[PDB]
Amino acid sequence: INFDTSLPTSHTYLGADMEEFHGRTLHDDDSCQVIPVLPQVMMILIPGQTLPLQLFHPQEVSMVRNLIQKDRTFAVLAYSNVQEREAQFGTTAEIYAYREEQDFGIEIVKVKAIGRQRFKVLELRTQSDGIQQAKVQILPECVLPSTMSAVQLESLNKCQIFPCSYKWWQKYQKRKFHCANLTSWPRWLYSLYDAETLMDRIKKQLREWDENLKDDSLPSNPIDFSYRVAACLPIDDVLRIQLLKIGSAIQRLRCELDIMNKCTSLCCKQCQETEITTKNEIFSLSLCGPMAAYVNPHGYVHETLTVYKACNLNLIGRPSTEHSWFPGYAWTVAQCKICASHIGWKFTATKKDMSPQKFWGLTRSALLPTIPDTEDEISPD
Amino acid sequence: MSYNYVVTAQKPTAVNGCVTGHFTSAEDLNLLIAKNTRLEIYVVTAEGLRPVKEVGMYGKIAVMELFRPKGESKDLLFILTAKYNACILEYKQSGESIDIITRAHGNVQDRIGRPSETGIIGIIDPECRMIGLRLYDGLFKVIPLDRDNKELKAFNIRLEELHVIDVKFLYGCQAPTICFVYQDPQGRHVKTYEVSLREKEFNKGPWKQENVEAEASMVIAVPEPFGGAIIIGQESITYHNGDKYLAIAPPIIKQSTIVCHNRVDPNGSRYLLGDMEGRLFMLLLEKVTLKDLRVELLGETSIAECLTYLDNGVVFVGSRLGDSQLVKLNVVVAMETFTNLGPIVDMCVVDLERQGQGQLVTCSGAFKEGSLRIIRNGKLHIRTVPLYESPRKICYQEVSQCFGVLSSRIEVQDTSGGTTALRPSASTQALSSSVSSSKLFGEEVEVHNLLIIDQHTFEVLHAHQFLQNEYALSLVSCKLGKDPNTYFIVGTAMVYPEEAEPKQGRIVVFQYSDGKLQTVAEKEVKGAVYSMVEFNGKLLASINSTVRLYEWTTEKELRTECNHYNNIMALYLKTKGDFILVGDLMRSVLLLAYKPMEGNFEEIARDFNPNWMSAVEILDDDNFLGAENAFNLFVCQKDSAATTDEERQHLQEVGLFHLGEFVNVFCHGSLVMQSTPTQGSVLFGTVNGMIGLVTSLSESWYNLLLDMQNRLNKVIKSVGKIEHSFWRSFHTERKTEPATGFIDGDLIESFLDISRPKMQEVVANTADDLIKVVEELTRIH
Amino acid sequence: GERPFHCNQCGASFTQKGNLLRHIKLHSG
Ligand SMILES: Cc1ccc(NC(=O)CCc2cccc(NC3=CC(=O)N([C@H]4CCC(=O)NC4=O)C3=O)c2)cc1Cl
Ligand SMILES: [Zn+2]
Ligand SMILES: [Zn+2]
Repeated sequence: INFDTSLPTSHTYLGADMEEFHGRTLHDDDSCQVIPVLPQVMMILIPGQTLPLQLFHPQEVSMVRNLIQKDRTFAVLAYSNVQEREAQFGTTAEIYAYREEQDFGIEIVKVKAIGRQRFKVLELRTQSDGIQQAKVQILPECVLPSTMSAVQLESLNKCQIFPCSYKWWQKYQKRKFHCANLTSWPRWLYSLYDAETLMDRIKKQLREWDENLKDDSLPSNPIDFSYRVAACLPIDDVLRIQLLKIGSAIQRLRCELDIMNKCTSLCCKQCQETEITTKNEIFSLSLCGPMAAYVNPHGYVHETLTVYKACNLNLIGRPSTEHSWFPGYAWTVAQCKICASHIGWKFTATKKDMSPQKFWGLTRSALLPTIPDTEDEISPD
Repeated sequence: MSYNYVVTAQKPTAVNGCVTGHFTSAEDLNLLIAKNTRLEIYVVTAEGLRPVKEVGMYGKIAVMELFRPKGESKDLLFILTAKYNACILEYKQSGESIDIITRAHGNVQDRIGRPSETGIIGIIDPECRMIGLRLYDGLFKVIPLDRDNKELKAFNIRLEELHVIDVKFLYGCQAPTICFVYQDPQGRHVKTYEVSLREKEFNKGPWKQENVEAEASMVIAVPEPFGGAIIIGQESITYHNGDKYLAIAPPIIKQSTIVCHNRVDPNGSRYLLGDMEGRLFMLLLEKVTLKDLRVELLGETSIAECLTYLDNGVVFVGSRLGDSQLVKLNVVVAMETFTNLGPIVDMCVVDLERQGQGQLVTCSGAFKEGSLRIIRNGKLHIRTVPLYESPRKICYQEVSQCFGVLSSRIEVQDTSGGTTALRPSASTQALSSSVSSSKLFGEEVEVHNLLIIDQHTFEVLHAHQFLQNEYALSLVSCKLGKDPNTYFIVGTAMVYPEEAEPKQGRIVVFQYSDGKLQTVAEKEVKGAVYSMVEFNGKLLASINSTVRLYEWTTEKELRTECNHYNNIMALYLKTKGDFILVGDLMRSVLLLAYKPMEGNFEEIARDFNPNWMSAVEILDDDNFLGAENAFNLFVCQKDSAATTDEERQHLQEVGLFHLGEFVNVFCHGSLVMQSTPTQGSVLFGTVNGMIGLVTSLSESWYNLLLDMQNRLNKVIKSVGKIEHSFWRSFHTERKTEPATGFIDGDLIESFLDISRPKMQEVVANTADDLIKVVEELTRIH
Repeated sequence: GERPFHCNQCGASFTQKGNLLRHIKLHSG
């Protein structure tokens, strides 16, 4: 374990340094905004998630040039049916880095954008020039105070601030949720709906994947924390859409913890029966988490997840280090043993001193989370 | 579209604040007691208390303090509501007419800000120069105490200390100095500041920042000639004055944290302290300079929320958990008790004697104050039954003429590897007791029990002790299948400090017959049994995010029939005919319908707005009432005659209202002896000991009563000049909407109490015709 | 040989055009 988790977050494969922007454009909640949509973006973006893009078509480059001077914000639709271009929800994206290159006589533009706000689609219009616009309504972030705020006795208000971690959590539950005896429910029930307890349980699951401490790497704000956790969870498009619909951070965290405990297997999306890997093999190779969005030479985005071992996969071609997302590793195309559908790539270290010597990178669009034994798919809260 | 009527049948009895002073006159000694939305004034006499006036405000009393500006004949009162409505009041008596006047009123709510974790704090300067408020972390609001400031304009001052635990004003300080205890990454510290009005800012405090106990919770302002301040925590009691520092660590208080206090001697020689366990201690300061401190335990009273000294050794114990008390000290003897129904956690309507006039049985109190209350009509008649342990649920059995109650006592871990109870409770003094068939230090452990009590004597007939690390959650009493025996059904969950979500649970069926409780049937489930209901001879139960229906077999067992895996956690469960309503803690509501023909469930409609739900109930086959966060009540409606499938599968929030109370239980029935204008009857219990009744109305009656509401608001004097429309508005930290589909019963009933000239002004579209209408309405509770 | 026909989506190297045209249909599903 000596690669460097900060290498992929920078997206070094894109080349020379880009012109960065730092001004944050954030619209009011429930406000109606008309924002353009990128055509070849089939990814479902999450707020706070980094998204790299390489555009080739002159229309895309022209739209980017027009946005660089304006608010630098575009929309990313959550295509439920990609064939008919149907989208009920989506996420805004703000360009934070850009660089134009006129290599080989064609206008190439490299852009790094970040998620910002969720939204509900009101109307979709397509202009005469091919590019499409969207009349959208900003979805509000429903922030809720502590469940005890409405029952808390005035005399015990001063005992709400707090200075063996297991012993500390027991004391925390007995003190913060003391007034729970005044309601129809006990303390342990409210503990399931407390942001801090949920964040700590998620932290315990995250430490299992990476040895980076939560003092700096993880944000303290439950809203930003929930969005960061969701952004690196390997789920199918339908479950991602459902999770995005959630307005409260508490429900988002509850759903995330439930998914992390339920879906222990990860099978092929096309096969549905071919098991590829388990959550035991998942580990974080990047600062964002185990899964992150990466762009390829042809502008296709892959929400790739890094795992230790993978099975039922055949390798196509020979290892290459060209446009590699993980510097110092060579990729080899990986296909499913049964359906022959592309699942990801096998990364092999170029040098012997590197550790781990080999790992797997699987694309989210080709995976399916599976619950063991026999049951259907459901996501609580 | 809904049209409902909400009235208060019992005023809130829970005491959240109390103060002493000279409010009515400089000679009379006044004691003011706040009970959420009500305020009561009493004159401290040699015999006891003399009631003078009881007023009803349009706000939840959050801060209540008395003070005397220089030049004033008597003390003035200051009240700040939960909705940030501040008002200064004066007492005026002109012979026999007693009215409370409003000197100044206004709202201090900022458009932006994060409400503090330690709640709203309100303090007044000793010389009465300004009012200091802490509403948002990092912002200290100052309200100048001027005669011209009738609008109560205020200004904010920036604070670098964000997590401030407590703050008070200092005595004997030439400048208005504030002393506060806060926390930072380095620990908890005490710090002082000088509030400057000319600069509208802060100046260097009189003393430096001293490090204190990591559990410092309370601050006490010491008056002259001592001055300075006292800091109370879990294990230490310190005194700071600048150069003078005293610190004592009495082991007598380590058992529990001190939460409330009051001054006994105006000079600052004696103070009273109250802990979480109901123990009352006395702090004594020895003397020009402070020689030493001393703490002596006086005795045990009700678990206090606030305290106050009256005179001649008489003390008032304002309790929120148990009955309020008036005691005598021989430095403790109980002199008088005042019934407190709060907190009500569950209740039931029973026809005990008359079989026509309903009676209510409620689970009130908590810990040693735990008790049962029996309420009926004659003024209401109340009967108290102490338990000395926390009651949870309740049920009635007519066949066996007995009640079943879930209870929980606290025991402490023994050194020998066992447990010991603190005091005698109902489960330990049971005439007959038992234990379940077992499977699988100083810390406190909750021991759950099921008590069977007689309906006449109220004796603890039986007490069944559940398994270790098990929590009883639900309780029903009904006949199932073709069995004529009536059983007590209980739902449990295995709680472990290592498992956040429970993965085990039981559903047990017991029979009470011939004075013996026997374990009839037992069914294991892989989750928590949050709630259960009788559904047309079958037993409906909720297990985590699933809803399961059980059938009672001929072999006297339970067999699963169908399952429904819900998108949310099934906490609340209600039924009517073949309709079932499921609800979670974050207002996510779902409707199901058991298809008799198909033998399964069907999702009918849903509405997922995230807000802390507290309780739910079915009004009729189309309307559904629920109580949620910020003391609000909402009503949803389905549309069976909707043209689109999208319209029928959605619930419309057709009713919104701000009750000002935290509801915990709903029941069907009424307390009055059964062309009525009211259809339906739903009783509800809260945390502050308030009981209310909600019913449905017709369109015409709703329109007339709403017009009457607007006309009444124009004539009725509001306590603190607060608009009734704003007080009854659905309020949350993000959105504040006005009331719709509701009629305030208290305001409608208040029409009979006003003078006749004002009655004529209201009905100026006939005063006696409206009196008859209001009388018919009052006859429902 | 040298595999000059490549997949724009994943980067699969192929010696013939027929091999590539079939592989691109696998991504369509
Ligand atoms: C405009 C243009 C014209 C021609 C080219 N021709 C080439 O450069 C030759 C190779 C090639 C040919 C065709 C497709 C590809 N496709 C990919 C290469 C690649 O590394 N990934 C993933 C794999 C895992 C990883 O670590 N990083 C990734 O980006 C690809 O998907 C490559 C490129 C461009 Cl832009
Ligand atoms: Zn496959
Ligand atoms: Zn491919």
